[PDB]
Parts: sequence; C-alpha cells; structure tokens
Amino acid sequence: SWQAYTDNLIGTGKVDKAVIYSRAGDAVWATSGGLSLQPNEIGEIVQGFDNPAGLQSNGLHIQGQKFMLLRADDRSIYGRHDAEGVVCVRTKQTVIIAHYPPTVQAGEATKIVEQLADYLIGVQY
Repeated sequence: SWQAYTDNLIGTGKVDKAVIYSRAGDAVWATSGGLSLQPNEIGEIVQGFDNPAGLQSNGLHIQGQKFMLLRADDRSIYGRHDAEGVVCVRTKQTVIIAHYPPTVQAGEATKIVEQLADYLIGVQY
C-alpha cells in the first residue's frame, strides 16, 4: 500500500504533491497530488544522494522549476525556492519526493516526510 503513504502525506495539507520511487528511480510505486518529474530529474536526484557535488552545480530541478540545494547527504536532499520547497529522502528500497506549498512551513513538511522515512527504514524498506 505505497499509495496510502502518498495519500497520507498530501492529506495532511503540509505536502501537496508526493511520489515514491524505487531506490534506483526506475519505477514509480505511488504518486499523489499530481507530481510529475521531467525526463532526467529523477536521475539527478537519485545520483545526488551519492554525489551531492553533482547537484550543487546545475542545480536541483523538479517539474521544471529549479530549487536551491539547501541540503544533500546520503539520505536527505532538501530543495528551496523562497517559501516553497521539496524534500527528498532515500530509504532502504525507496526514494521519496515531496513538495510543500508557500503557505506551509518548510519544517513541518520536512518532519512528516522524514518520519515516514524513519519508519520505512526501521522496517526494511
């Protein structure tokens, strides 16, 4: 029930679009809110987790829009565009990408997504 996860996220109103990809980014397991990445965007993100410098350059792009790279490590990648942003987290088997709108505080959206990641990881996913 991967779809329930993305529905749960946007249902809170803290995230308006969320997608769950396989760790490799070769398949979409769930999507809610209508998030649709550009042809090479998921690749940049997936690669970014192992090599942030890569992202740092050209930048992080989601649905065409560029986002400042606020953070990038082995498990988390945070995107920023003023009041709006994106949260990318990698678990044992997935890559979760969520977007929060301007009226939502970045911190609240981030907490909700990181907690999903913590749960999944602790349960082997």
